[PDB]
Amino acid sequence: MKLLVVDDSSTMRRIIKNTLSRLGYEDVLEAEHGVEAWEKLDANADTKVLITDWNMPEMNGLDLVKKVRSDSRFKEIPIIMITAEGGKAEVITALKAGVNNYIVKPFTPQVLKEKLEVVLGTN
Ligand SMILES: [Mg+2]
Ligand SMILES: [Mg+2]
Repeated sequence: MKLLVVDDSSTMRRIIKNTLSRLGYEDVLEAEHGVEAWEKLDANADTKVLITDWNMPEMNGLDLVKKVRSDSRFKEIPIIMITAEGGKAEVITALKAGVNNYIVKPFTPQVLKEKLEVVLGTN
């Protein structure tokens, strides 16, 4: 279960990576921006799950998701968006783009653990 976690917040990347570790998901690659994330996916198509935010310079998460879904290798990759964009217009936009599970920031570490366990369980 190779995961890629994309967020331009260093503290958020830490929280997510620690939470995944608590759930037994130890094989985690990070990215700060969409460009870097895409490069990593394109070069490591064995990646199993994409976790991404929305707002960030160097390609945002909506465009990253669109790009992922248009690639023949990633038609079925699970995509979790974790974002402060809590409005339903934005949720709808992201789901149309190919996001499968939407988690809205902010959260305590315990809440994130509960919400990720809902989608990924433990490993
Ligand atoms: Mg962001
Ligand atoms: Mg936050």
